[PDB]
Amino acid sequence: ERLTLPPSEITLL
Amino acid sequence: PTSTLVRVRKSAATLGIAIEGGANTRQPLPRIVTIQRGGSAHNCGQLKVGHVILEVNGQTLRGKEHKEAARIIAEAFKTKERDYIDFLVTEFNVML
Repeated sequence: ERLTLPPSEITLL
Repeated sequence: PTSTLVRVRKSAATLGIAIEGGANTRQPLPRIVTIQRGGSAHNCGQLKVGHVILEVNGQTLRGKEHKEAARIIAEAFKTKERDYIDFLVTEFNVML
């Protein structure tokens, strides 16, 4: 699950 | 313990994690949101979705913006200096 909200970034590594 | 040192040996061509968080967000330290099956992270069997990354090869991620922390991890995977990455992680939530 995400703890940050949609505007905040996700980076695939 | 509050934190656990997890060594992720580069056993596959990919690392296979997705992270959220950083100093510029309400999740001050990077947090793992996805672990792809077949990547080096899933292969080690010790990393989990929800793990908060305190350190990468002894370097603190506190104060680093999301993209800076992601770049630290990407460079730790690409470097030829060593064939693993040491992640200091916690299963506890970190909100400050």
